[PDB]
Amino acid sequence: DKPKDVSSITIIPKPRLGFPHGKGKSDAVAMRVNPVALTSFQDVSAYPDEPRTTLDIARIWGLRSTFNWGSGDEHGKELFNTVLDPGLRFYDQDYEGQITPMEYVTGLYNFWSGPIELRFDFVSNAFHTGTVIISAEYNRSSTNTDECQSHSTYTKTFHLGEQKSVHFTVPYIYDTVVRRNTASAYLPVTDYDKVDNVSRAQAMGIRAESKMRVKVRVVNVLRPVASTTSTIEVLVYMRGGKNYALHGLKQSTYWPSNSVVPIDSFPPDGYDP
Amino acid sequence: DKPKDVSSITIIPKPRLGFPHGKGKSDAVAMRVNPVALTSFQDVSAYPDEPRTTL
Amino acid sequence: DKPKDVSSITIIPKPRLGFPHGKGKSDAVAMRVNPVALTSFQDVSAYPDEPRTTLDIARIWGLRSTFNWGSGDEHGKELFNTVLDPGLRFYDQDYEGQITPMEYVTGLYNFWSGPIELRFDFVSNAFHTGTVIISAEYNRSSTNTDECQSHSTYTKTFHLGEQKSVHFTVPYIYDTVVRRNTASAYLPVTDYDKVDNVSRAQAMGIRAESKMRVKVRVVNVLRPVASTTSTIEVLVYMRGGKNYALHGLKQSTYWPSNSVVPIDSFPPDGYDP
Amino acid sequence: DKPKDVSSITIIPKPRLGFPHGKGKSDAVAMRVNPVALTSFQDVSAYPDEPRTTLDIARIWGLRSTFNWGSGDEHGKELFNTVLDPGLRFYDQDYEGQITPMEYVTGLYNFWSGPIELRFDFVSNAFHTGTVIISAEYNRSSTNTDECQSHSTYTKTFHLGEQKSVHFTVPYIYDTVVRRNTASAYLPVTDYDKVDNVSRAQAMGIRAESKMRVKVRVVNVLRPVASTTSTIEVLVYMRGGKNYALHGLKQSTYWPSNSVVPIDSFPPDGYDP
Amino acid sequence: GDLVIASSEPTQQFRSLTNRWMPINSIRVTVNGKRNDLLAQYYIPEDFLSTHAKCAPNTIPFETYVYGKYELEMKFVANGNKFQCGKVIISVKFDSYQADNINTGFQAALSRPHIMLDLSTNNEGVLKIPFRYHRAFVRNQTHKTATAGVRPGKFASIYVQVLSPLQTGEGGANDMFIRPFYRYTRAEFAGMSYKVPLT
Amino acid sequence: FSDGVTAMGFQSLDTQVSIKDILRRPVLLFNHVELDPDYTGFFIPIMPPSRMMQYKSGDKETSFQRLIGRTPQAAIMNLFRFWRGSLRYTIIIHSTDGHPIYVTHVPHTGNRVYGLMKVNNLHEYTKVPIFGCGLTTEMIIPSVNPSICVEVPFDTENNWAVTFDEDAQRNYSWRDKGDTVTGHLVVTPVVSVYMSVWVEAGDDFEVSNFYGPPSVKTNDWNYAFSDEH
Amino acid sequence: LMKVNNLHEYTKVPIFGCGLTTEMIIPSVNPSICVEVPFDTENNWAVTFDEDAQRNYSWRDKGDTVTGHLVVTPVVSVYMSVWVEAGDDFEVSNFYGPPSVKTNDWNYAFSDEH
Repeated sequence: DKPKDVSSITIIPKPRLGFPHGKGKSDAVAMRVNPVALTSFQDVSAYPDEPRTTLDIARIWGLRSTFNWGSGDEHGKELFNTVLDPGLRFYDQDYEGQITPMEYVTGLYNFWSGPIELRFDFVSNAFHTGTVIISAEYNRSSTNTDECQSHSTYTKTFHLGEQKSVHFTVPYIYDTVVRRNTASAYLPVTDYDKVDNVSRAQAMGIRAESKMRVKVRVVNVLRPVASTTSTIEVLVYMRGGKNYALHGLKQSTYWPSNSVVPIDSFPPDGYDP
Repeated sequence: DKPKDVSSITIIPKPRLGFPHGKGKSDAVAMRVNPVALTSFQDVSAYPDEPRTTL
Repeated sequence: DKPKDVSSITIIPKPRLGFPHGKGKSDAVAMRVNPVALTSFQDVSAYPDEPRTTLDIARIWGLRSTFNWGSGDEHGKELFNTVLDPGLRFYDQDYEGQITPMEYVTGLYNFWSGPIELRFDFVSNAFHTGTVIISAEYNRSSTNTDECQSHSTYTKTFHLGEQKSVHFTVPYIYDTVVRRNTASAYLPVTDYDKVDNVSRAQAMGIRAESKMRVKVRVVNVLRPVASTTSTIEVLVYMRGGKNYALHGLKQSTYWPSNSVVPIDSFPPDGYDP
Repeated sequence: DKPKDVSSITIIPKPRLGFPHGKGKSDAVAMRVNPVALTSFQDVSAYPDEPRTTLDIARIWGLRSTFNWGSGDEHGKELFNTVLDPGLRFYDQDYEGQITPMEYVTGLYNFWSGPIELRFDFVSNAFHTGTVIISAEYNRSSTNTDECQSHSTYTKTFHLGEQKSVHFTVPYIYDTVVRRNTASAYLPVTDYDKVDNVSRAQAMGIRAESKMRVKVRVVNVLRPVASTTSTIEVLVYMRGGKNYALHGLKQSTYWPSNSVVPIDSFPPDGYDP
Repeated sequence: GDLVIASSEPTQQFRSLTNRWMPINSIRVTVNGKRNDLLAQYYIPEDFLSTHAKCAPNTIPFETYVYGKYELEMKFVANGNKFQCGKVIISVKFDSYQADNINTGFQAALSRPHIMLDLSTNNEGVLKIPFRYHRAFVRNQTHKTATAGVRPGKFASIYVQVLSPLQTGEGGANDMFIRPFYRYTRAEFAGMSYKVPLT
Repeated sequence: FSDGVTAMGFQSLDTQVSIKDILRRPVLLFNHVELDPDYTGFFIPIMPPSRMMQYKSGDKETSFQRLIGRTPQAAIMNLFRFWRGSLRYTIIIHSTDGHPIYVTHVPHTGNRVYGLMKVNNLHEYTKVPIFGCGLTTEMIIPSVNPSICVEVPFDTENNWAVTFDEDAQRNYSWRDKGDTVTGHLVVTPVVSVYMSVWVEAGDDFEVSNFYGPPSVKTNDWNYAFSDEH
Repeated sequence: LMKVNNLHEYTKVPIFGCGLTTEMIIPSVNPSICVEVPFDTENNWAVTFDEDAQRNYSWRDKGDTVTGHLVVTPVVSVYMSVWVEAGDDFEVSNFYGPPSVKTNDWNYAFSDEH
């Protein structure tokens, strides 16, 4: 017998499946004998200390900056002063160095939120002593001469002694639930082209800068013994909080410039001497 | 083994799905990572005094 | 609500369905109102005597050949001698006559196998008498003078008397499980074109001829009464066995030549006087 | 009634199905009457001694090489010395002979692993006697003068006497889990074209040669009776181990050169005399 | 997993020879050092073979065997007076062949598994250094008859760097020293062969 | 010494050691060949690739692909002489047009041909097409789908088919000459148009009568650098 | 685009009909494709990057940057585009952390204070 097939359906043809989607379903064709055969990880697999998420990369301690503190530095003087942006280090000049992992990986996402931890380690002995404060200012900056304005903001005082470290949590209070990245989401200028207001007029986004500032002041001056150094150095470590968040994948802000060479066909391209 | 697929059906190709229809089914492609991920209204949602219909 | 359709599948487009296949599934479109409506056979249907298979057509008795037998015909003389091929009647000359149904329908298939029955009816009275033999020779033919070579092969002796018929089963013993048809599977030459070795060189197949032979000899000479005829006639009927088989559909060997006229459009083409 | 079909799905059209895949599903169209009809193997089927895998072809004993051993050959002298590569016999010259089945079929796969067995049969009588050793050296070769370096490696000493054979398992110890084939995976040069460094520069792969060596030395010299021969011959058989493995199908290394003639259309092309 | 398959013969341990500690040549730490400058760097186990600790009993099995797996520990000892202050970081980098120029920063040192030595408290530091190489085994020794395709004796690099420079008081010691120790916690050896001098 | 542990399934679960699974992977027969509508059509002999289809240095240039001999499939078929079962061909048209190309099976007749050829040396085949004679056929439409996967059956009188002979061009007995094939496949065009043909084993396929490796030759060493410069 | 062994003919001896695993594209049906190249090599892990791309170091360790190649073979001179993504079965390890970077994105945008 040869009966007819009465069943039918309306269909919409598409070129690919799950091409934008990172997960779901795939239209993949295996270049194997057995189409269900996959690469084995029975013997050799991932190591347990390795990160699974990009947030776990943002939970690694990285040296943000360092600064010196001396016995001549009077009370009220701003030792440290910056804009705590995980987006950019500077708004006004070129950067070239070894960026923190949390600022590196934040440079991939368009949006960020949550608290940002700072750990201040002090390069000293047990015979250095003196009091400093940690200030977190929102919606406004304080005058450098006026310490009293900074005392009103969210602060944490530390007494230098035997313990030469202090943990600190920079909170997250803004008008928005999430802050967006200051740097551009797409920059096609690669070869350091001379930029004018016409070129700035056709930017992909606008640099929505932040006026949030982290400052560290002298409460009581470093009064060391004569036997030890007068001018010590402070390590300022930084990572994302345990409730840190990221969203919206975009072009990377930072990009490697140290020891980069383009590839060439091995070994036709003059490899054989 | 490599057996043949004897199953088949007659199909009518169409460019779009639910293009005139305000409801029913959609041929939408999400520009996301997770294709089933939707915009949350768990915290911020509609206000109860607001109209649902044009009537 | 208007939710998206996430389901999808990879498809291979084909023009037709079951186009080579005689059975299975169909892509047919009914030119009716009701698509499931079929032609009724509730009242008018097939007759029970009619054949369902082509083998049942090959189980019909057809007159293969006739031959005369006389009182002058001495003992040992080959009365009948042929190559029993269901493919062709001759390998060497044109045929034009009323072919047997089993050879007709075998002319459609490329392959055949199984025993082939012969029924010899004798056109005589009860006052004709004389003994004949039925020989089936494989792998070799016998000399016409030497009856003793034919006696060694697969034989069946018949004593002519009151019963004027004999049934016989030609067996099937060859090197192969199935034999192929001698005639070509495709012949595009239609208008009796003069054929040379160049045209024979580009044949679709090679005529794998058979050296199997059916012979009937005189054991004891026909000694009739004077009152009746001296020279009688023998009908040689033939059909396929009950375990006859066919395989591999191909172009027909035979084709009608008796009273064939091409059609023309009725009635524009000069039908109205 | 004539209701509408509301069901639909998104589809991705592809030209073929299971074209790269050796197994899974097929888009085959049967050139038969019944589409589910397959070729029968009910009566005529495979023989039980025949191999099902290519590894079972690699478990057949093949003569790798032969070498002579004489009474003049002093102790410490390297009788046999080679690089045991299932890929190639030589790295430096043309080969033309009767290659072993395991090296033949290994020439198809890009990757190989597992132990390789050698069986040394000695063409002698029961009146030849003398001691030889079997050395397997990895990561380094020994000097031919210094037997003591070879004694440190993985060895097996055999005392020639009544038993004129010895089984041996060459182990598998390397830096990698699997070794790759030395010969190229694609060579489009067919007509023995004169090759230069420019042509060698655009090779599909690099010949990653092995410095593993199999050597057989004299421990105690062959001291036969005068009545028999002084110089005997040794058969060196070889096959893959029971845990031998192959992977990654590629172009064949070896290819037949003995009695090869191209086909031509039978019988238009001057077959009829 | 890769051990039993890649080696037909079973591997051997030499706990008496391997698990003992072994010093090397010292490290001078000056006040003249700047940030991200190398005090020391080592290509293990080659710099425990050729240069430092040649005639150690730990280097006895490395003559004869041509393959092995290597899990180490490295204890570092700092000794400076209480009137100094400085920070020294030491990290490890697995399969560092043709990757010494890049990810060599103190930032990468913080990111990779490391130890953090203060030079005033005079603490010690323990680097548990497992075996993570892109093959089953690493080749032990070079040889004049061996192939020149594989670079042996380098599955990891040690990096001793200034994290923050050493500062001293008035008329203080201008430098202090650090002595590195090492030992083998899991040393398995395959491919027995005739012995050679170590590089 | 210790036999050790196997490395099968260590990298991935893609085992390719089976004989049939090698034979089921397709091979290119004809690469970008012309179809002439003047003739009957292109003929393909129904046989797996082997030393029969092997190209030699400085012989007559055939329409076949040269490296067929050096394929794995032909190398396996140079170990076995007997084979039985259906085969699967994948045909690709180099066109987008509506003019269809009919593929028609021919069972075992006796002859053994290939390429574009006239049947019985006529000068007209449009009025008398081979595809409308009665034989089993399936058509290709380039405008819909320019590829196809047909499955030629094993329709012959033999328990096994001959893979290869010691000489291809030897004029020996004609009945045993035809055991190299199980018939032919016919490709019939409308206009002059290019195509390509691929071969692979059916689901139902078997090989037997193992001979082992013949005399071989190689020179692959010469066309590569070592890893010591 | 590259010649293999510097010949002057590849139609009679195609790379796609040598024996290797292949899948064909038909532009008239579907001009895209999604192939899945497997991990067929001898190494437990593959090398992502090197400190210098063009450095002529030992050739056996040079090849650990790849796991082979993919080959695209046309009929006529025709344009294409290639996209890369990870398989379902994919893994990364041996974490180094962020290298030395550079940026200048500040220079190509206005602030929100004119």
